[PDB]
Amino acid sequence: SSLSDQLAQVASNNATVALDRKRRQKLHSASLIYNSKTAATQDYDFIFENASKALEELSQIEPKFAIFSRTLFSESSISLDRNVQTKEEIKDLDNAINAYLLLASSKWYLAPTLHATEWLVRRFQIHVKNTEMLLLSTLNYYQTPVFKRILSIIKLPPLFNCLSNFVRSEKPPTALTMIKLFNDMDFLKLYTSYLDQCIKHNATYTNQLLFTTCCFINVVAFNSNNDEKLNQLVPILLEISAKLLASKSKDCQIAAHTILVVFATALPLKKTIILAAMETILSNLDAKEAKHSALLTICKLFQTLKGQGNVDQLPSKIFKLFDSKFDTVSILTFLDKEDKPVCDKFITSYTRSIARYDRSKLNIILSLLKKIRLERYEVRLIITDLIYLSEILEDKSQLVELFEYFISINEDLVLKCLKSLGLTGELFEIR
Amino acid sequence: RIHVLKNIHRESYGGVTQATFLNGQPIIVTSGGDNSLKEYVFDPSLSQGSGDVVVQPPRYLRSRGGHSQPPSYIAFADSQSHFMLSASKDRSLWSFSLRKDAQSQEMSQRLHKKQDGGRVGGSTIKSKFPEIVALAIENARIGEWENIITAHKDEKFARTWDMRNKRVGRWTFDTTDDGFVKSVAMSQ
Amino acid sequence: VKQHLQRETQLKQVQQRMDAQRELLKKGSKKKIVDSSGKISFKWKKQRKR
Amino acid sequence: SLAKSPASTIQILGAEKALFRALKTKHDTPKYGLLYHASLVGQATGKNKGKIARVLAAKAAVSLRYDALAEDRDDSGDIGLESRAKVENRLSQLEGRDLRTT
Amino acid sequence: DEEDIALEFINGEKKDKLVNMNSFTSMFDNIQNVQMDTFFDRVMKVLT
Amino acid sequence: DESDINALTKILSTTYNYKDTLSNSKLLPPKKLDIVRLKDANASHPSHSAIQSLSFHPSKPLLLTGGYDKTLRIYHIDGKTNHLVTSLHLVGSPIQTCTFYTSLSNQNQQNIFTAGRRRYMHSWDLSLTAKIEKFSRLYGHESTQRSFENFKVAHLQNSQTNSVHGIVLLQGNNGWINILHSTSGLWLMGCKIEGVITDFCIDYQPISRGKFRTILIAVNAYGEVWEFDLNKNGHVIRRWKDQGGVGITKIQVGGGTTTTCPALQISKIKQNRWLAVGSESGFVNLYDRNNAMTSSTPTPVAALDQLTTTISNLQFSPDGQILCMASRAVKDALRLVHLPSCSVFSNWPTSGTPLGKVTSVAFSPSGGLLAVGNEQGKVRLWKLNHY
Amino acid sequence: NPKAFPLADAALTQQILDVVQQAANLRQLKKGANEATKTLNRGISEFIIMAADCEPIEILLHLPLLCEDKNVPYVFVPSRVALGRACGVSRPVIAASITTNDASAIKTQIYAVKDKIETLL
Amino acid sequence: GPYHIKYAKNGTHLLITGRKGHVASMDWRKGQLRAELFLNETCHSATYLQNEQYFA
Repeated sequence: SSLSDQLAQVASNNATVALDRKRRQKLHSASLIYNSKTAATQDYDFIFENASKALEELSQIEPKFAIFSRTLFSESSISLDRNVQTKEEIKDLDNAINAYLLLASSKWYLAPTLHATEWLVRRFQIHVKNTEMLLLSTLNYYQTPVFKRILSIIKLPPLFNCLSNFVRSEKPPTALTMIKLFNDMDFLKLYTSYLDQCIKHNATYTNQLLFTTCCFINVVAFNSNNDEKLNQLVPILLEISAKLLASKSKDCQIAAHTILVVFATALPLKKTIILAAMETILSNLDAKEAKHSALLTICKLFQTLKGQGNVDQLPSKIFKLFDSKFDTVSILTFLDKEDKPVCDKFITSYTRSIARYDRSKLNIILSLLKKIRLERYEVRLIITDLIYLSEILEDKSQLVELFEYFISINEDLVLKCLKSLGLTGELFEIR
Repeated sequence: RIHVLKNIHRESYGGVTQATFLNGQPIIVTSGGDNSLKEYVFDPSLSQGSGDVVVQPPRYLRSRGGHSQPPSYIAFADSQSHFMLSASKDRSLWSFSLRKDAQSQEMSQRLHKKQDGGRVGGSTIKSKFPEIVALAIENARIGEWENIITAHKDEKFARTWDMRNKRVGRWTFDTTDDGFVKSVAMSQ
Repeated sequence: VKQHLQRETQLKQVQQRMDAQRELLKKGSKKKIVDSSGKISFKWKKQRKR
Repeated sequence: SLAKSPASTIQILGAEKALFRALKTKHDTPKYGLLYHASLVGQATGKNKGKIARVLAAKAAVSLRYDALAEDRDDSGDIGLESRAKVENRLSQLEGRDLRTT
Repeated sequence: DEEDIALEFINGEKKDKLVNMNSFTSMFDNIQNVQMDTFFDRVMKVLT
Repeated sequence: DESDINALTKILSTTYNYKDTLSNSKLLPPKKLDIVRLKDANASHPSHSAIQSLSFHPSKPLLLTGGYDKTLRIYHIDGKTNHLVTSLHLVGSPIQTCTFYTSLSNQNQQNIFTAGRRRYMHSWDLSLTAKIEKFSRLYGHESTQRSFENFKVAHLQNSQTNSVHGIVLLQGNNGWINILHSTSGLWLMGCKIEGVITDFCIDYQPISRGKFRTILIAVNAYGEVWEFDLNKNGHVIRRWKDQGGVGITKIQVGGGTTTTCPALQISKIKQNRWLAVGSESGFVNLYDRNNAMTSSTPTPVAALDQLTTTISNLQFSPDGQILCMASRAVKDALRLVHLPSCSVFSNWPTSGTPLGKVTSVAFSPSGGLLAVGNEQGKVRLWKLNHY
Repeated sequence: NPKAFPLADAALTQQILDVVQQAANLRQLKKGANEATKTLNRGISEFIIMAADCEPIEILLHLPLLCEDKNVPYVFVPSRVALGRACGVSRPVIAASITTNDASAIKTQIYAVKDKIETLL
Repeated sequence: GPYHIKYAKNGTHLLITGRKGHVASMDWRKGQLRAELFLNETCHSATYLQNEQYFA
């Protein structure tokens, strides 16, 4: 490499040190409130005292900023210089800055957080040192002047490369620019680690979940025509779906439901992946809107399932788990809705799992398959395992009235399954 | 799981037979039974704050190789006994150096453009030419135009190559009688 | 009024020829159809617009 | 008399002197007219305010001749409201594009 | 009759909506302060 | 740190592929085909004209090509070496439609019916000299049938015996379809539609064990469709109208037994699911006859618009999952539209497919295999790897 | 729709759309309601075809009002989709004006269809 | 070649000379070089004069 390249590397290392007055002015005029001519003449005491006022306002709004008043906004930090302590003190205060940023990511619509993080911008130089976490935290606010301001004063990371024509510009970045930003794979790994820290420290708020889910399903939509990009993309977004389903927020759970339903209708996933996805869906299902989205998600994920094995009995563990999260009244009511969801293959798998695993609730399967209409292969498999139920256990009135329903519609088909296995006079002598 | 390098070596010759990290280094040397020894390197991470979670996939670095199948034809490229052309049953034409084994290089099969401007046929999934029956090199006009003329197994035209560029040429000479090429020569 | 009529019909004819030329240079496949006299016309291929 | 006029006329309806000087010498005609002060054209910015002056005049011709020529009209804003939704999502889809390369 | 069973299995398949490049581009306009379940049914309306 | 709701994470950490593998699919994936190119079928023996019609055998690996050079050629097709079985040159009789007929009673006849712009139609009886007969008598109906070009061959049941016989169906001048016996040539019945008859197709529907019913589906140029029950006297049972569509060139059914996917055994006759009406602008309406037999102004499930000039072929694959639109007007105008999803495959044909000016197309009944004949005289051959 | 006066039957609408297709091939029609009204203003329209299929029909029934001032024939056909197919574009077409010409190849067909139109007025 | 090193008398600027020809005066602690000149004859040594503004 060349000498100017190696010197650009040492400039990028020494970016924040003010080595004379002109660099100090150019480096201290980068404010988030004031313009450059006021910001260059301000002091540390002035910006600290009104940032401490704004942190008291932000702390009486949300009381988790008081420990930042203890450490990051204390009065020892007026004289704390960033690039004079070692790497271990640097990583201490940079996870302090990361904690503040992913706590105050939600508060970015109210001016105390602007005047408070003004002091992180001007004392700790987080627009050029801790800049990836700053962009990732305020990414939701991209139509707003506060994201315009941080783009004007930011030094843009190499992963955020497509925002480089919207820095120091008067127009906001557009939604197609946001999808082009999210369309990378390394950016997707970065954003999923950011969400992992959000989910861990319990700071996921609904505007973030909406923006994140919108950009994720637009990434899947953009890559919907190349299977190798979809296959690069599956263990990233299904991993973040698992980590959103493994939390307590109903909003982040149905965000994961949205990601799972778009991804399963974008490409045909494996049967075992779909079953483990419904196990992870049911294993933390506690809300009601989450239950609504969870039933619709499990129905569509079973609908988008092809081949030999789409409508087996779902196994005993996952069927009794689905029973413990959704009883009979819930399933029957949801099928009785006039909007008519498409629940064909899932309801077939459900009734076959009832016939292999319950053997008491057969009047309810008569009522629900009276409600919704199925296909020929669905009802053929249903009456074949009802035939096997008749041959294993003694045939009472619930199985008899089920066969009366399967005689009252499509009696030629039940004749075809009895002639494929058994006989009609022998079956009438059975029951 | 960081990444998978698929088909890094041939399964038919053993798969990846020994892979080892040079220690302290982000470079890993693999070797397979297909007469090939490669190195792969990990570039530093592209995120300037996270790093440990955004792991850039391993890319290819230097490698040495030879024929994976026994060679089917042999010629000397020049009068100095420096390079020798060598074609194998694994459908590759190598140019091996008798002086320094780093100079050994596979002659490339990336075709030129058609002379009129029409489309060239062939499969989209590019495979190597049928294995070489004969060849004839005469480097009197070398670098000027096509220099090697070669004849492949059970196909009715003879390709040309350029030894200077180490690549295929623009011409495939037909036989014009629906017969396979049994011999080639070229004048001096 | 009669010379207003002559001016209007001459302007109609020259705008009609101008419009035929403009219509001709847009796009699509077409052929030059020649009649008995030599009054040429351009017949366009039966192909709808994508 | 406004309803039986084409949508291009409703586009250029205010700018008659600029229009007819730019036709009687062979120049470029205006694109806004009296319809420049609509709020949607206010929301647009660039050459696409000429573009949505055109689509706004088209939908305004639709709604205007519905209003003048209907008999079972209900004074409830339904056709104007669906036309406005069409113009708003069209304005969205041509403010979403950007001539920069990202 | 396994060919007849296979034909009725491929016959009982219903028309679905596929994801395009631009089936979800018009959601950023109304992800503003709506609830996430309203986002879920707005997505499900696109998918169905 | 650690030694050895997590179900999804575990299944992702074990799997490496994430899609359905090979044969646990059983129905086609949309938007990306899987179609290899084989040797061009008539490459062994070249054609001296544009290949006007093209049909596979119902059972044997045979492909019959034929065109305006008044010869018809049969090719044993395979992957590598599509050779020529036999070849018959009818002098003074250019052929336009040629069809393998194979009866349902004994499945041992193997006739070839062929016809062009003539007042006769030849019928070669396959015997591996060659015994061909000529049909040239409309039994009193010669004024309404001046050219035997557009015929189709179908099966018909007597409906008092369970005796089937083949019918040929000739499209005549006024609105007429003249149906006549495929062995004796006797005029059985005729069905007249009101307008300019442009095309027609044959649907079958089973009734009981060993009884089916034949329906002729004939389209006006304007877009109105008649369905005639013809296992009884040729009487109309349904008359509906195509939604949109003004210059109508070609109707086809599919998803069951068409005349191009024929049933070898009478119990294997199926009801067709799909019906595509393809037009002069390139618009192809697609109707789903599992619900669009009742409405009498039925709406299409989709109107395809991808190729912009006149639809001259549209054929359904035997499973009834692909429709093939094709136009003989411009070069490379062929699309394979997946269905039920009604979405065109976007990866084939590409800009480098040597389709030519597609003037005929045919689907194999068993192999999953397209033959596409162009105006240069070349049948190109492709294999769909789903089958 | 009730307020779409003269509506054509099947035979007349088939020959109307046939002359629309050959005028579209000869580049002699203006497709769309605004272009139809422009030809009505300029007096270079032979006859107007409209579609009795638009869900507000009042976006149409204003060019009748200046057809009956310039005594130019106008007619309704039942399908905007089929009118768009006949005009040879990919969109539905609500109205179409066949423009005037005196050297036109299809002048006799235009005159025959417009006489069949003005019989039912 | 081997680089003769020289610093300014306050440590702000660095002046390197290659043995072959490569003389570079630079602000080594920012990333600012202000002279990179390749004088293709064999240079031996250099020094600043009273500033980074002149060097011999």
